[PDB]
Amino acid sequence: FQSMNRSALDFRHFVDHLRRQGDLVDVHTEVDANLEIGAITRRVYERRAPAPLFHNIRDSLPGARVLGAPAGLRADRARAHSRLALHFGLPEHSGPRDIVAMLRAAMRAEPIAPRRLERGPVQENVWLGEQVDLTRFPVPLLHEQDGGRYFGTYGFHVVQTPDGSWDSWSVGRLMLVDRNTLAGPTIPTQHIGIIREQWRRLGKPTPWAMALGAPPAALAAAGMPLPEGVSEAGYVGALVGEPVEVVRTQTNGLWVPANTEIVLEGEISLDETALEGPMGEYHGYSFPIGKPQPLFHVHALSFRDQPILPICVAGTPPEEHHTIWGTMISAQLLDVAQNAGLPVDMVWCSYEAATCWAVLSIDVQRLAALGTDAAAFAARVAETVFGSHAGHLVPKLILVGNDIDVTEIDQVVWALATRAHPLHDHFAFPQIRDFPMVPYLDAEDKARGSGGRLVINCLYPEQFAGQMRAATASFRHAYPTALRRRVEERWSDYGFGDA
Amino acid sequence: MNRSALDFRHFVDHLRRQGDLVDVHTEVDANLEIGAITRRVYERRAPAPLFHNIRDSLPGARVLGAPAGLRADRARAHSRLALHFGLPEHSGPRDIVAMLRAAMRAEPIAPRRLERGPVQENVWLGEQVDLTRFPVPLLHEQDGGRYFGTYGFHVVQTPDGSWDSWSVGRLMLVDRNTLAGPTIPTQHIGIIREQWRRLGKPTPWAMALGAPPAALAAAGMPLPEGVSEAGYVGALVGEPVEVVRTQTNGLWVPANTEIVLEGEISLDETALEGPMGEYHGYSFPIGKPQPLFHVHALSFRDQPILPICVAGTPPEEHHTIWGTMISAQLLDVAQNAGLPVDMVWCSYEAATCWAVLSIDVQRLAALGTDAAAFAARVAETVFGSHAGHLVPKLILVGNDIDVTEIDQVVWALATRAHPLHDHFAFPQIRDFPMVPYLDAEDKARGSGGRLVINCLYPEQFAGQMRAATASFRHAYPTALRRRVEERWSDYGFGDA
Ligand SMILES: Cc1cc2nc3c(=O)[nH]c(=O)nc-3n(C[C@H](O)[C@H](O)[C@H](O)COP(=O)(O)O)c2cc1C
Ligand SMILES: Cc1cc2nc3c(=O)[nH]c(=O)nc-3n(C[C@H](O)[C@H](O)[C@H](O)COP(=O)(O)O)c2cc1C
Ligand SMILES: [Mn+2]
Ligand SMILES: [Mn+2]
Ligand code: NA
Ligand code: NA
Repeated sequence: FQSMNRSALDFRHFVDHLRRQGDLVDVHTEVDANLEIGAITRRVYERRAPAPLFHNIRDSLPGARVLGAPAGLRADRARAHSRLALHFGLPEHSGPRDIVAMLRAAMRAEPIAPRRLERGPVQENVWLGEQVDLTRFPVPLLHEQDGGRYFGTYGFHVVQTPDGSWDSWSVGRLMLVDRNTLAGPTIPTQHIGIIREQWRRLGKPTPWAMALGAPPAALAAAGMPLPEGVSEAGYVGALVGEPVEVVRTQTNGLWVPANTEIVLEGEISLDETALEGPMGEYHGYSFPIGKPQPLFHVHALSFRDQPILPICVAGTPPEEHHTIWGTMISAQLLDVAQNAGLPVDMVWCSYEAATCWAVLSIDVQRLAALGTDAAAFAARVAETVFGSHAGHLVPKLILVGNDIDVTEIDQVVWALATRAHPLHDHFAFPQIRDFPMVPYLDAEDKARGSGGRLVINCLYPEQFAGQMRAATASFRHAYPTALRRRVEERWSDYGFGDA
Repeated sequence: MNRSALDFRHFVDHLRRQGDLVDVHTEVDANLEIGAITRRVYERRAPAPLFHNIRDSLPGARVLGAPAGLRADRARAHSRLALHFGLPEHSGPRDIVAMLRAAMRAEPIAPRRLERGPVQENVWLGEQVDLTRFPVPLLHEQDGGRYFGTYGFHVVQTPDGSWDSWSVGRLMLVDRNTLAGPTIPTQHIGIIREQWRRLGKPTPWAMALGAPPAALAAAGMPLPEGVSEAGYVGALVGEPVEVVRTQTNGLWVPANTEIVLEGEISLDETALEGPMGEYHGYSFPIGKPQPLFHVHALSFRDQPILPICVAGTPPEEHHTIWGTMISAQLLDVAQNAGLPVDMVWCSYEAATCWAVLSIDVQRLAALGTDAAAFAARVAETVFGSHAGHLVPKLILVGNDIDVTEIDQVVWALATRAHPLHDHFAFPQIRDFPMVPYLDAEDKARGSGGRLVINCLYPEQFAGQMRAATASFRHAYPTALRRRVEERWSDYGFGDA
């Protein structure tokens, strides 16, 4: 119980804790960062195997390690989310709802500022100027048709508004360009893109750092679409109940977590670019052609002894673009909806849907008082959700009554198949602007910048009057409470035991 | 194992030998308790329960719950279903579909008529008929009555004797020798019975309960009109089904059936039947008048086993049997019509409310068409068939995904269906009347619930694909995939 709480704030301890859970495999065989690491980890995601810690990567800095699947799922269904739950210090049986509830409580708690320290483990090794050689690290080629090797797939950028009011921590990919330059996207609706654009009106480049192997709770928050201007570091402290220990970078004054595995520092160039990508991505596809992206100059880097580089091998679910990102989006969307007065009691970005839809659980004993109907409700939800920072990331919304558990894909499918009426429940919103990464967009959607948004209504019409056409024929809903308890009571005595 | 396909009692014994059967010796109430246990068995994917000690029931009589439920062990999940066809425990949807389709291509093997058989060990005639002596369950709390037949099939015969039809249909208990159940006019029972209404006499009928599992499966299969189920079963298992004559009306039933009911379907007598939890997962509140089935005689084996199906949320036998049979029949219909379809699957999770069509991407381009035209073509062919009429929604997706895996179907629905281009409603095509989302407008018009969801990217109709799949199988060369599989144990995973 103590090991779990230290796991939230210490990546190295997090890894040791995974091993104690039996959720880590120590790979001592020599492995090739050219595709092999990426292949092993992909198979780990899809088999829901323990996270691999790679101890020996060919042609890499001696002692350097790689952690694959830092928040992959486990095969054991009772502990399937334990690796993700451990990012917040939660026990192994924690599930989606437990994680979301804790993420929301931290939103309403006052931030706990980071504790500034003079020294930290991240400073045990410092490479300055000409010592910087990113190619010495075990930088993987993650997919066969990738456009380059990716240094940052599981770290977050650290930048600061010029006025010093807003400390932004955000996860974004960074491709390896040469020994001291990286390149990665800065979509204008993400917070790095906004602050970076705050520096272009000052004639200066953006001072920048990236933390890799950062405190797991800090990494999760960096992958969370918190509202604009909100500092991620204070939300992490509030989430774990104590400040995140930080130190100053070696060359630009930004504060990064003190026990980070690897810290990069430099600046984001104002107009230099390099062809970046393509890369297998969260939607599950590898698109064929890359795009020019801003260059990240690395003036210095520091790392702990025997540094662990965590990676994410993006693709078909479930990987960290779903377990981390989708989870964080779900909790933010729940807060967005409830704050707007919408009758939503849970939101879940089904991992199986590759973070391309969110299922909203509708409190049916609140629906009647709205005096509305499917078409009006869908439009109201669309404006509210899609207009939020978190809701902008997700193109499809499914609305269903809270009689189903929206975290269970089988129940969501049951509701889609049996409740969505083909003529009445398909609400496209072609005027709402799209998130540009949605894989089914066509040339026309990309020219207008909209066309991909959808609300699928699974609320029967009578539910807007507080009624329901039929009861559910299931164990829970087709038998009286006294009989259900008797069956649950005697289950083992009938002869079933644990099955 | 092939014994199991032709012998319900051996099938039960085979399940126990597999470790897939729980013998319940605790006394249980057929009033709701048996249904509640079995419903939980479906949802937990537990072993099939055999109830030996049924309160208030005929001595020696037993009840088999979840005869075709799924198992928690994912490697053997479909073993109980597969054993209906004599297939091994690791058989999956595709193996089952392939075998059901080979059976369509073999010529039928007529049943072998015997004069004696185990089903005749006990005979009740006329006033001996007391259906209430059997462990007739009340399956759901709000059900309209107790159901004797949830896992048996009607046996009727054309007046010409050209067509012996076996069809699964529910039968509610009305009184000690009368039952009532639906005979929807598009089903084959309703067509043959309404051929008898043109004759002056009622429809002679029998129901086999605890029949040979292979016969039960076929009876739950929408084979074309005029096709005799019994001959298809023989072709499926490779040998005739042994059948004997009924004791009182000359209809022929399988010889080792657990329980055989005999009588006739009255022309115009009805009784308020239902409601009952149904395949779509819902219990609607009000019943309907349905034809009365008069039971003049019945026969059963010593210590008879009454199989039951507790309809509701998936997966139960309305999905594992019915859905599977529909999928195989739909694959045949589609391929016979020339559609470029290589697999069809009625996802159990969708409660037999949608069918996923796996599109052979290498044949699509030669059609020179597009999503709208293809969807309309698929709609006409599929919904127009006997099997396709049962399913209101079709999903078309390329065969790069495994359409039997709901996680992959969901990935495709979410990442390939464009909200503006891929939602093809067909409000003019007649509906299957049980579809739960129909409104008053559809039930008065007789149509409005049909839909085709297109998950084929537009470039696929030209034989192209916008992007490769980022997965282990599709993002790495074959040699690396082999090396990772070979050295998996060296890495430290050991069966992970
Ligand atoms: C492993 C992982 C990788 C991610 N990579 C990217 C990325 O490359 N580009 C991007 O725009 N968002 C990416 N995200 C999502 C962002 O981290 C997320 O939207 C976050 O809210 C951004 O922070 P911000 O709200 O301060 O902009 C990733 C998330 C995770 C979990
Ligand atoms: C367990 C089970 C129960 C079924 N119950 C019914 C039913 O009550 N009413 C009905 O119309 N069809 C029911 N069916 C569907 C029929 O068995 C199926 O449509 C079959 O093809 C009918 O035979 P037919 O083609 O000769 O009409 C059931 C199927 C199964 C597997
Ligand atoms: Mn932010
Ligand atoms: Mn038939
Ligand atoms: Na963030
Ligand atoms: Na049939």
